[PDB]
Amino acid sequence: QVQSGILPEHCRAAIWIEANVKGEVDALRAASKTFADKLATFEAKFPDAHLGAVVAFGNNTWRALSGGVGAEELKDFPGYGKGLAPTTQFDVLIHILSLRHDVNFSVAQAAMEAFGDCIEVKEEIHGFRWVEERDLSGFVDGTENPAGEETRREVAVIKDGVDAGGSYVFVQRWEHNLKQLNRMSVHDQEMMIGRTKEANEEIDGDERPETSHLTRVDLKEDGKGLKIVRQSLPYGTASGTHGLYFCAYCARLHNIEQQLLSMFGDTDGKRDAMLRFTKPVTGGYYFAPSLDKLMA
Amino acid sequence: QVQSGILPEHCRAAIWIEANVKGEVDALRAASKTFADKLATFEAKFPDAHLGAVVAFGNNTWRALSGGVGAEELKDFPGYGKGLAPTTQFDVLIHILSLRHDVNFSVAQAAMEAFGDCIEVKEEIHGFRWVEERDLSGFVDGTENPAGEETRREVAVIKDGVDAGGSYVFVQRWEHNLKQLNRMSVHDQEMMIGRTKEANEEIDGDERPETSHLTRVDLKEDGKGLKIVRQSLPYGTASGTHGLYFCAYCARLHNIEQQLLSMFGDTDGKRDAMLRFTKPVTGGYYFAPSLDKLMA
Ligand code: HEM
Ligand code: HEM
Repeated sequence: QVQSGILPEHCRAAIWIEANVKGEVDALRAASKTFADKLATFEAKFPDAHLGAVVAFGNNTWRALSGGVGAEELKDFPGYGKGLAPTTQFDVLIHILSLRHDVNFSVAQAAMEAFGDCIEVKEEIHGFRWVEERDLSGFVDGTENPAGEETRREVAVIKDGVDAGGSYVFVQRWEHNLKQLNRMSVHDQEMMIGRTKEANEEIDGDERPETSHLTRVDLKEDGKGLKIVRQSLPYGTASGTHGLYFCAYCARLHNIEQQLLSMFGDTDGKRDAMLRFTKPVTGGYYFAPSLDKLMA
Repeated sequence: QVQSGILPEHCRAAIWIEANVKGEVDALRAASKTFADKLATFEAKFPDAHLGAVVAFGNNTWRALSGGVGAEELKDFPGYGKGLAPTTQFDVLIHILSLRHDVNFSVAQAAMEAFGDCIEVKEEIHGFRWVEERDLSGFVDGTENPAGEETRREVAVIKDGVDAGGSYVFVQRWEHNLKQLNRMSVHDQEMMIGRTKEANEEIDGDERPETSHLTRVDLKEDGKGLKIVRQSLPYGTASGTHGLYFCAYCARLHNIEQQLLSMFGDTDGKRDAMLRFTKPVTGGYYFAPSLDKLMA
């Protein structure tokens, strides 16, 4: 039911392909089935790679494909924080993840043979897990991510309805200014995130500024926290552009919206303290149908 | 003696940084020691990663540093064929390789901290071994590469003299047109390379055109083969620029030159059949000193 790329944990490398439709939207129908078929035999060929992939679609493109059944919450990625979080909403998102760069590249090439004549690629980002699974800033990223199979399922996978087995996807590429980050003392960095750096222990939410990243994103509704499955990975070049490619899956887009509203100032006027050294430069929302509904 | 990045076999990832000198050349001296020191501590923290690196210098840059003793064959890359092989000779080449992307990136960031104020990066290329050690063309790459330690020393590391422990380096980034390649039938591609594609069997030098790649580069002097130690890896993006980052070390730049003369029409009038689908777009010669003469 669920596409294979949502639930796996601890991937070491990933490819994200963002693209707009080229020509008639209807060509995505056969391209998606061809890629899913190739994807399947790839996964049985390389079991030790823990390969997964998900194909997701933007609002206008999915409405034409659905159509326009389900995916109520899906909409074009708006702004947040008055341009602080820009919008670069595209039509198709392909996320490939596994333990191996070489397998990911064969799958991304298979995707490009399937979708080549009906998409125009806008960015292809190669993520990699860094040493000790730390963000390039030096902080461990992903500790409080849900785990494992059953919990991640209830957070990310739609349980019933037309969109059962589906999921909502948010992708946002950040560009780190590590020079600006290494201005701050390690203590100042820890107040910015909410956890100590080398030790990755959560700082109490009263000895920690309200602008801290954890205070921004640790949100509760009806006494229950709004959870997401994060598949983010560092990306880029040492001498050039680098940062975090943020990727989140959730059964409801609402959880992701609430955290963006908090982080970028549209909830209580306060902004995430990480904006002192890094900035998002892309942003889009996508609905990932079930592997079944992908008509493959 | 020898720098750690020349001899190791079976690396899974590599980073190449080509750059020009930014400011005065003398700043390279303390930078090279600072990086090579950090290099050794990285090798100690990751002893199982087969980590190595080499810092090499262009003609003018090395002549100043040398200066100008040794590196008799060192010179600016010409290059070849009235633009058939372009030349982009820079001053500094940093090559990092190991079994791990995450380790290589940390080493690359350490190099940018040591060299960041005396170099201007022109390109940073991230190489990865592809499935079955094949080139993105689908042909296995590396088969007749010298192996292992003893033979690779004989080929790549200078034995006697003031340059003992050093090596000559050629880097050349190619861009594959895989649409134009998958034009051709398998038999056509095999006649282009000189080896069978699936089984990687060498086709006999009698059943293959003189323009075949193997015929171009399998050369002999005094009845003895002109060997090189290649460290080339695929690079790039599925939907955009991709191909082979070519990289070779040799005790004599003369072995690399003759193969270049042959491939690009200066020896037979004939040129390498691989130009039917791939093209070089960068090119530089560098001299990698011994680790000790690197003042480090
Ligand atoms: C440059 C961009 C970002 C960086 C460097 C970053 C870094 C971090 C770090 C270091 C942690 C603590 C380790 C962990 O538990 O995962 C964390 C946690 C978290 N992040 Fe991010 N983050 C970024 C963007 C975002 C965005 C845009 C969102 C949401 C839209 C988000 C959602 C979360 C959540 C929900 C947690 C877990 C909070 C908890 O329940 O403890 N992050 N992030
Ligand atoms: C896009 C460019 C290139 C591609 C795709 C490519 C690919 C290959 C392949 C598939 C082989 C046969 C497998 C092997 O034994 O390694 C090979 C062999 C070889 N290549 Fe390349 N190559 C390229 C450029 C070059 C260049 C520029 C040089 C020299 C400057 C070179 C030197 C060699 C040598 C010396 C061999 C060993 C041949 C033998 O002794 O049997 N290659 N290459």
